[PDB]
Amino acid sequence: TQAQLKLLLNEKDSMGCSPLHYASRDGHIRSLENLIRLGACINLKNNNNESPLHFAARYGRYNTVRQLLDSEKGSFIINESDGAGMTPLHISSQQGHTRVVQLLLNRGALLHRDHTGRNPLQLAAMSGYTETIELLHSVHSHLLDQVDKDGNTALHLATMENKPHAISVLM
Amino acid sequence: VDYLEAAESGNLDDFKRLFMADNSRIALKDAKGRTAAHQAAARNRVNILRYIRDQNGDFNAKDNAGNTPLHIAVESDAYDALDYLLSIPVDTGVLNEKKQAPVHLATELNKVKSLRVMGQYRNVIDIQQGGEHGRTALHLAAIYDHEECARILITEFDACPRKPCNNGYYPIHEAAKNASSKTMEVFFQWGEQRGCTREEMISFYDSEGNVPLHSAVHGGDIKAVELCLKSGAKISTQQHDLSTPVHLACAQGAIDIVKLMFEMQPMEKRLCLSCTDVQKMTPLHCASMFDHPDIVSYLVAEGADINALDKEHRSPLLLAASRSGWKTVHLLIRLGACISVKDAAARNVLHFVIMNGGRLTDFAEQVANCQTQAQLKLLLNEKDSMGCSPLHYASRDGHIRSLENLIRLGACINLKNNNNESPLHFAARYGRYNTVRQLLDSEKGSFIINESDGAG
Amino acid sequence: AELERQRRKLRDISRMLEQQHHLVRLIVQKMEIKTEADDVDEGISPN
Amino acid sequence: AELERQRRKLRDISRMLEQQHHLVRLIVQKMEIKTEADDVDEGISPN
Repeated sequence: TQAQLKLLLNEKDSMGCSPLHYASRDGHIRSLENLIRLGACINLKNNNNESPLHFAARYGRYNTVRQLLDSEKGSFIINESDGAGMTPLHISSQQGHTRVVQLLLNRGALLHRDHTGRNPLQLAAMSGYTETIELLHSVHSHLLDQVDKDGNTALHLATMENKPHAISVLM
Repeated sequence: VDYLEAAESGNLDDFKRLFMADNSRIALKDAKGRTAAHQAAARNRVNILRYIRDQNGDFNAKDNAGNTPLHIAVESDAYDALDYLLSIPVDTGVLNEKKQAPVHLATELNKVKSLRVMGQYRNVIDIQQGGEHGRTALHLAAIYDHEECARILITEFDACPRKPCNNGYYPIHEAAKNASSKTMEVFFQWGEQRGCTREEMISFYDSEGNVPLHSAVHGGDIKAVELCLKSGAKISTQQHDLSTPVHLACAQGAIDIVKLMFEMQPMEKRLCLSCTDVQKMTPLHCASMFDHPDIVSYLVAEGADINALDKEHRSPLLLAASRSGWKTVHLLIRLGACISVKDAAARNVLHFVIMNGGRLTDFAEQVANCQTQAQLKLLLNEKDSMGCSPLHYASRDGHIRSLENLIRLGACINLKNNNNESPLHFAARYGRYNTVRQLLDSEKGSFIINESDGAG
Repeated sequence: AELERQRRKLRDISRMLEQQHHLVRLIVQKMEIKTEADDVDEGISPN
Repeated sequence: AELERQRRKLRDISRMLEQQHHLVRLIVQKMEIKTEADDVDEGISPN
């Protein structure tokens, strides 16, 4: 049946998730390699325009991120937006996964704003993750005090939703 | 319900009598599973829609996603029915649930001939019409790499990419980020013939200042870069972060792109390559910060500035050692590193080796083989701002293994900081047991077992 | 009066569990050198 | 009413962890004599 019945590797469900989205969302390091080996599409996007790397960075799947990037088309997807404008450096730092944002920086994830105007340190300061603020400030020190489209800094955003541990660090 | 299977199948003069019976069933423009009489043009029923036009039916459907009568035809294959629908002055500006005009379906779905049907009319429709995020109909031909749908729009509908979206991007930016190597070709060649030229597209500004050569290395495609260099883009144009494209490459490790743009513009290697941005980092700093030991071989061979300082006063050797890239600090030493530099807290490179867990035996083995060792082991006894020599940093942080190597290489044991504290005063204070035990049974261990400090 | 049931959790983890770390470090002593543990020293970190 | 959540910490450390000390003492029985453990006796210390 295999003549050409491997189009069900790239076949979306109701929510748009192809079976490579289900691998990255739930860990499954072993079966992730087999989908890539059989030629599943890497940068295939669901109805919210999210690649599986946006799933892998969001749930903190470390080894899933690392073996998506060193395949082919890994340089194309290291800094790619979604529907909201966020790269996987925005998504991983928003959730506070420190080992993933450490991994994406060492492989040259570039920096740019999302559609709201925020850099990766605005988002990590909105949530209370004061481990990811101190990492990003040591690498890129200029993005502490630049503003989004509303003029807010990183200190306004951590004050608008009551994170007192991330104010004593930003000051 | 009678005209549902009638207008879809019969569609000529008996469906129109059945639709006269369907209007006699309840009324005309009655609801259905999809919409009111939307199934006519879905099956290319020209005469049934002509009888619907004769009875003056609705020309605006709301089929649970607001897919109108023109949008329901182009979503299917209804090439001939739209020619009557566009002869009628129907409204061509209604947006769906996904915020799409009927122009934004014929490009996003690569409906080639359905654009040509819309091209003969060309004055009842609008091409600069805001879609999803304000993406016009030429943004979506640049994202998905539909080179023929972009070929039709620019020479027939008479468009030029001067309409930014609601985030600042122009269609040359969206085609360059997404590695649309084919779609970029028709802007630079077939867009010249309208009034939006090569030298004018190449100088578009993003919401951050990104010239589309900056956006050619966000996408990491080597072919989309050389299209921007054939059209005359300089590699010196800086961002709002004052970064050049030679900063953005070399931070990715794209060795194939940094040498490509040095071949096509050999003039700029003086103006760039000494082009400190915000945070004052030369393009050699950016390649040693992220542990890329093959670009820093190339940049010095092209005449770099091997030990140029920056903000916070760090040489590229110190910058590559604070990040614990240990493959690129062995390379810089064997290439003329000038190991005497000290940053803003007077920490030299041996401070950063010990506080980052680096291996120190093979580090000193490099300086011995590079013949600097003649007498450049005075940086073993070299205090920082707080007076702490690198043997203080070993005892304060544990590091039993690297403590032996400093003693074996002849660091001074009883060397005191500004509060007159030997490293044994550090080792006893933080409870480091094995650090105390192997300071005492060395030489000068009987001299330091009972020695005071500033407080006594 | 639940404060005496705040020490029954640390009566066991400081006599069994703290010894449990020593039993397994006795095992890996005899097979292969571990790198994370036996390269730092005992005591309290400054930060 | 949190006193029932003062026994859920000792329901596990007295059935798994207290057994966990026995499993590893079963392992080191078969390789090499440990000196700290099997030279004192069971029971309660006087001090």
